[PDB]
Amino acid sequence: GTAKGHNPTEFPTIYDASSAPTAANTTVGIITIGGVSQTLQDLQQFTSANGLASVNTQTIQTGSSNGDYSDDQQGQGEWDLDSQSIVGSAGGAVQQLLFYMADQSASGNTGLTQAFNQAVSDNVAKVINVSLGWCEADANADGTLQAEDRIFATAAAQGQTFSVSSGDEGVYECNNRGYPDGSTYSVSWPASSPNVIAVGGTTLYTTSAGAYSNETVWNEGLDSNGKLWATGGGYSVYESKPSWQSVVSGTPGRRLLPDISFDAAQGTGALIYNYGQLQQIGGTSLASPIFVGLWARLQSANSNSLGFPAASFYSAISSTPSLVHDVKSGNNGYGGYGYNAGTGWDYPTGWGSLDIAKLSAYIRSNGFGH
Ligand SMILES: [Ca+2]
Ligand SMILES: [Cl-]
Repeated sequence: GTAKGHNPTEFPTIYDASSAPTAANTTVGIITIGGVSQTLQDLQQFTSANGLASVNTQTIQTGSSNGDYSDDQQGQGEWDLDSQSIVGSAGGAVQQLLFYMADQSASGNTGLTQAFNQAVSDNVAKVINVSLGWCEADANADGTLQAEDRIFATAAAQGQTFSVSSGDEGVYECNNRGYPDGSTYSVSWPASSPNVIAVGGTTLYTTSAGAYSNETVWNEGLDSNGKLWATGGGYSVYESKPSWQSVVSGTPGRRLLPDISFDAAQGTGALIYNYGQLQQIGGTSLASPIFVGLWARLQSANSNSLGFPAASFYSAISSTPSLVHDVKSGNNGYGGYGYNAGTGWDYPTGWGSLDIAKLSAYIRSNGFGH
């Protein structure tokens, strides 16, 4: 196995989804901050270059009609990562891609809150990507956490799956977003919500023939500014443990995250068109859209009838280890600190990555979600 970048259209063979239906019958949302005008040009470049049918898109202003929905330039690369990775992982088709755009001039943190709220109120997208996060203690301090958890709770109850990147700062989410802080560990919001699927990050190795080879923890160390780049994982200090996580014994009475993980290392990342230029990009901002595309295709295969799947993942994977690639090697800290991967569920990677063929067979036999 070796480390290299990957076209998004490769993610179905990597994660054993290529024999499954595509997401042609499922609508997918993406939460953005601001507009997506360049992103939509980049998406056209992507589908056209890959010879795929064009994607039906819609953009939704989720705040004031007088709000600021201008493009955030750096943001376009994130919405590019999300949209191209979703469509590739989905098998090259989604029913529609909805961009739920946060108002950049909204008061306090309410821009993003209103974007989550519109996706849930509309209840048109079955699966929604959130490649955004921040220190959960900061979200809690001004009441954002409480307000947004109510929204995600409504989403889960009505059968929508929010997928949220676990973070890119390893265990050091609340230390100025990623500077090593020794033994002080923290987690990201909204990944820490029990009402979303939290998606962590791996280093993906493939064979020369493109077969899955192995995954380790995503941890690419410090950048030139001294910031750690690694998969978020740990437990919430606020959120109680949901019933289904009781199967992970020896953990606190808190929401443990991530649930599952996919490719995140930049060194093994996705090739993404950004302002017209192909770039190799990682993060748990990649891992979450991979999951969203795979999950959307499982929804299509099941007439969009799968409910919020967290409890089903925990019962199925704990009893059926063949459903996942169990990550065993690496850590999500620095300097000897952080959590270590190991057998079964771990704090850097949760259960690991899904084998979609085996998961699809399991669902055909047993159903999924609640
Ligand atoms: Ca593991
Ligand atoms: Cl429960």
